[PDB]
Amino acid sequence: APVLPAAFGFLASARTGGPVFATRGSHTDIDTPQGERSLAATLVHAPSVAPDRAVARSLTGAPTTAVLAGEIYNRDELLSVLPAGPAPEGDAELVLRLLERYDLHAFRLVNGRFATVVRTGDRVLLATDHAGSVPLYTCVAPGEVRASTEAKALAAHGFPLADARRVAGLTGVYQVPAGAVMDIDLGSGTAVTHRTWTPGLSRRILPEGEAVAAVRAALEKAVAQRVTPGDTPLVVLSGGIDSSGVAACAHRAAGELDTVSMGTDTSNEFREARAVVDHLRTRHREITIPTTELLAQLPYAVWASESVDPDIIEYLLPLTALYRALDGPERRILTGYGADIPLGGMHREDRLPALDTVLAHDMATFDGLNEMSPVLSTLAGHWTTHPYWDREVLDLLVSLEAGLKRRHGRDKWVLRAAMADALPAETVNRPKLGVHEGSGTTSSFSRLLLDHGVAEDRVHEAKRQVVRELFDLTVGGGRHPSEVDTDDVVRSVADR
Ligand SMILES: N=C(N)NCCC[C@H](NCC(=O)OP(=O)(O)OC[C@H]1O[C@@H](n2cnc3c(N)ncnc32)[C@H](O)[C@@H]1O)C(=O)O
Ligand SMILES: [Mg+2]
Ligand SMILES: [Mg+2]
Repeated sequence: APVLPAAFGFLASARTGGPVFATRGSHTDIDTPQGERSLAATLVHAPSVAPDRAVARSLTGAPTTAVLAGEIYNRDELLSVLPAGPAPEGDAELVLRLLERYDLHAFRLVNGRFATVVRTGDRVLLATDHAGSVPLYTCVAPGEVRASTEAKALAAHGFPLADARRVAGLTGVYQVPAGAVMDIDLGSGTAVTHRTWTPGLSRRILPEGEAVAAVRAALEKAVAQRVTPGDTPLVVLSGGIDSSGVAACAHRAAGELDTVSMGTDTSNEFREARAVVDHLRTRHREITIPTTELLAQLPYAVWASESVDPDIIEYLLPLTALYRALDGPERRILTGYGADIPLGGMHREDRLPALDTVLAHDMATFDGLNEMSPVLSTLAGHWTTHPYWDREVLDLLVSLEAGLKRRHGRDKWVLRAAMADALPAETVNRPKLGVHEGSGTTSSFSRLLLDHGVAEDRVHEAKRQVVRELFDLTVGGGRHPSEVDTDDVVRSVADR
């Protein structure tokens, strides 16, 4: 529903001397008071949004300009540490007020879904939220610093930056790691990176009672922060405990709930989803996308996510299509995505030792996948947020000892028990089922391959070659997905 962030993404630059995005929306070039020596930036955002709130300026320290894509959820908290009074008019101004107090350490305090770039004097700051849910890339050269929330905008011509990965194929284009802040001196072109968050490695113990309660309270608040007062949110659900947990909380926070479920002509989860829409009495809508169409949208998913990971792509393909086929006006969409990462729910492990090993490195290897990028939905005009990856909910879920994740013969137990009084028993105890499984994405994507020659002891690697190809063409090539024929790229790869 209405009330989206002041901005979805952006392209900025800071020099001593027309961007094309996947994100759909309006563009607004911000003013440049000191012109040449100011921070130039093109903002991409909803046509019904006033970019203002995403831009803030000041003279504190120096001439300072701040651009912020996304939103912050722990506003009251952040506002409580400041000299109360001149409340900022937005998140960008909020960030600026915080930077004046804690400097770059301010980002250690922010709980949100954002990406920002700030310039003060010849100093340039680049930051992401604890999870890096709003991809942020950069080209740093002595005297020139280009920032963008999409690598495709920076894929034309920087110098190597340490503590930052290079974007596949591109050269001189880096990504700002998750939960980090790059301190950049425009003069020398030097960049220092500070991490402002890192998964916890220790585990805490708690009796079922307290554990189930803390997990519920946290989730409820994570959702409360994400739902806008007034309009009814939209929840994309499966009729999994994850998205059902979220639907339950959102329903309470908004008093009403619109839901939507995706399916293909091979399989779907409409029955599991219906069992939830009926319990909660939500306004439901089932969308079925032909497997052929599903696969035909491969280049769009890779173009929006800017990822080259085959498996993640299979997870996003169904979701991406669903966002694109969504009917009606731009919505504020909540999800239950990510819940499995801190729970190892995608591994189906009954052995605590293996469960901890698995859930752990999973937390240490999510950066760079962009699975939770907002572009997956903003390419269609929809804003998405994921409450399970809220910093507070993530911290807690991650910290729980394996015996609370795998317990009583069930996985993700703690969460299942946390929602047992708001969802039907069949739902709470429904076995884990990937979006890419309950729709036949992974299976279908293996025919189109096998149906082109590639045999067994290859298939996975082949998908990896197709996905990498789509990337080079769209992200690193300037080619719109609609110009890349999936079946063509598949053919050129069905070889070796
Ligand atoms: N980096 C890692 N190591 N982890 C990767 C694994 C990530 C994992 N995502 C894959 C996964 O199995 O999805 P899964 O937990 O099934 O699916 C993800 C989320 O997508 C939405 N969703 C799923 N199926 C549908 C459907 N049919 N219609 C509408 N919305 C739907 C739901 O809101 C749900 O909470 C997850 O944790 O969400
Ligand atoms: Mg899940
Ligand atoms: Mg599922």
